[PDB]
Amino acid sequence: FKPPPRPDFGTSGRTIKLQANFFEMDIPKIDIYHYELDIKPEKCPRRVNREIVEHMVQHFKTQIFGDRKPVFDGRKNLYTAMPLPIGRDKVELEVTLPGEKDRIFKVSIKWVSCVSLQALHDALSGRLPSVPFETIQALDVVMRHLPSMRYTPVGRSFFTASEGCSNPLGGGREVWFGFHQSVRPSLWKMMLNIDVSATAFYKAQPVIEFVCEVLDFKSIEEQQKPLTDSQRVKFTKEIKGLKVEITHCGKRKYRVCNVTRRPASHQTFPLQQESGQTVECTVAQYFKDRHKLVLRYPHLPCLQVGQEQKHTYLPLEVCNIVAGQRCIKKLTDNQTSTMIRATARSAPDRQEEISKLMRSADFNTDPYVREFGIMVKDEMTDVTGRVLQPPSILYGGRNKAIATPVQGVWDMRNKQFHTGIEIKVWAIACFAPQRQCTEVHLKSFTEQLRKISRDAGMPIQGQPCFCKYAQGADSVEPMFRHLKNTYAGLQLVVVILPGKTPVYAEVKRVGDTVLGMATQCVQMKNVQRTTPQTLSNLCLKINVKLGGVNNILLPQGRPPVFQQPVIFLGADVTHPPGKKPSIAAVVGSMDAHPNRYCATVRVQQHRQEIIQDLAAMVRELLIQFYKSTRFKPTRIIFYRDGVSEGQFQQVLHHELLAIREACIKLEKDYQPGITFIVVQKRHHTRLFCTDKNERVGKSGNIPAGTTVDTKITHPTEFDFYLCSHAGIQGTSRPSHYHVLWDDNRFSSDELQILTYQLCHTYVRCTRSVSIPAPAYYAHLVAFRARYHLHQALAKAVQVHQDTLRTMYFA
RNA sequence: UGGAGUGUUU
Ligand SMILES: [Mg+2]
Repeated sequence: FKPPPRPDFGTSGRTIKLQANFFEMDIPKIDIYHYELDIKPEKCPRRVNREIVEHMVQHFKTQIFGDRKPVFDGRKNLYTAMPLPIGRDKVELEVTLPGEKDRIFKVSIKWVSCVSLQALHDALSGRLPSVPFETIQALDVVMRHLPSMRYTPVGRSFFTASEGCSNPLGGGREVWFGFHQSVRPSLWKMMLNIDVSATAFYKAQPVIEFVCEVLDFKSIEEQQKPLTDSQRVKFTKEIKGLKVEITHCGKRKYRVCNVTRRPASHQTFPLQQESGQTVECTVAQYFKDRHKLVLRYPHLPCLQVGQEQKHTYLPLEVCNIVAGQRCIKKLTDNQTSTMIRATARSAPDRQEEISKLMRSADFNTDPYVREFGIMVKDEMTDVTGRVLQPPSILYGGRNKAIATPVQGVWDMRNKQFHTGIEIKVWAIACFAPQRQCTEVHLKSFTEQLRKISRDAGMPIQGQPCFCKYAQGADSVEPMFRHLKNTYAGLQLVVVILPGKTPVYAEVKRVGDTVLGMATQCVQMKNVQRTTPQTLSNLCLKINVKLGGVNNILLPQGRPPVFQQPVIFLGADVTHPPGKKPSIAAVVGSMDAHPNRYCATVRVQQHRQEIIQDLAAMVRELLIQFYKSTRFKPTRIIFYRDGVSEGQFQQVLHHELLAIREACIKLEKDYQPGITFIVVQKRHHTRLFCTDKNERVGKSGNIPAGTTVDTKITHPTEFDFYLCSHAGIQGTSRPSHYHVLWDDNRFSSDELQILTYQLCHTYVRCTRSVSIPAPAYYAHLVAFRARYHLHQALAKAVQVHQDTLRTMYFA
């Protein structure tokens, strides 16, 4: 029910000086005051609500508030550093906004609470059990009140349109540069977390031009013909749900709920005439008579806004995309690459950008922050980290080599798989054009693939038993039926694909869920031109797909948790961007290495973070563990990815109980110790080497193994940061781990070391990964269920029995 | 789809 306290502080690893983007806050012990604001209408946007409260405090300067500068959260929560003359008596007041008839707003104020700040600092010293959230969020409201007025808020972030501060991405989208801000508690002090942030937005422009950027028109006049049944639906997918503003009447905002089939010249709506009889009138005709405006593009469709039942249709030429709309739809591959290139900063560069943000923010001169008597240190918090020692990786073959990770990396030169697979029969299914992928390309691809295979301990015996061409979606299952039907011991089928093709999704649906054949796809370009490293990495994926063991942790280097049988679980849920369902995935370890993992997946409610069917999922994973090892886990280690702090209790409640439920349903008195660990990549905590000498790579990031659990972590609970991976490009994201439950009384060191070692068991690469393999595999499983496409959906994701005990998701 | 890591009133 309640997260355990920090047991101790880790001492493993060599110290290292670090700086964090957490800026110390000096907070007075005063007693701040809380008021509620019932604003009528109660639906108004936060943005208007802030204007209301703005003029409301200006208008009633002498009556109510005098000279005090209160802070407003945008909804109905006002704070003051001094008591107001309200005196707990509800006071109904009036507010008038300079409108277009002007607007009138009814506002009422009342004292509701007496937030104590001294009650926070003691909680920061472990004095109290928990930390009061209402006081933390009260400070947050103070620190972001001014940013929320002068910038565009987006979650905890702030953006604007200064000097462009954006790069184009195509398709009507651009990436804006802003900054994140949050108030967070730590031991003995409150911290202000500041970071740069960049998110994708829809360019503000006329919809006509949006229709050009979407689709692909160098100029609208090139399409003087009603949009095809294809251009129309693509455009519908992009603009649906976006805000638009009128540019002809008297601006005015609307939400697009659909795009009409007909053009404006023929799209009609019922118009009631003076006499009371209703008649059908075209949008073009109505814009002629009413607004005296001949549509320039009457052959184009209309934007239906408002309720889908009502018939509010707007021509494209009178609408603009409203500025400041965060793009929440999936970005095209080319769009994300542009965003990645545009937003990647080295560690030293990002550190400076944060320092610049602090200078321009100048919190120590913000009137509202000064009003509440708060101070924000200008220097980054100093932290001592620890570089945990990596584990040794044991290989096999004849040289059974022991690799030693260096800066989060190692290779397989002069090393072979731990238990490699001997492969005799295997087919090639080249779905790419023979012209680009000629028989010479296949022969040399094969030739060099077998050379790399035998060098790694996975010898590919002889030539492929089969090698033919094909194309089309419907050509897979018939050919796959044949392949299994006519080849004894068919182990692996290599598939060649051009670029982004729908053959991949169905090649997996058939090989994973229907016939159950291990498949390995590979792009055409990686056939015409082959590299040893690419061939080597390719071999990692296919050895495990056939039950191999690429390597294992050096057994004697493991933490004592491996004394008794133990199962490691990873859990993740991937959500769509209304009818699409969420996909829950839970994987479990099936040996003591731990290397092999069995997967469970479920389709559940749209955007439900809670794993609904977790108990059933855990149950079958425990059975498979018993069937694979003939042991019953004495401990269950549960790595749960992607849960914000605001959902710890909800997930802890349902999912911790579900795990317990699966144990006792198997066996009344089976009570293994559970450890529940939330793993989070989606945060803005950033660590930088204080000494240049400790920087790693061209990015200058902290080294793999860097661990922090002292000054920026929870004042009482069991949490820590572990940057287990090597920063390649940009600035490393240190993974955060929060222990919500622990029956096994883990020490700080053993859990940190265990977590670190688990990041070295990821079989797809000879590198330490940013999260433990179980959590990573869980993400891959759910991703694979997406390519697999309520009763029918569950079976589209249900996996074939033969491929129910292998690592098909690799 | 070799891989990791980097940003997310009509
Ligand atoms: Mg997730």
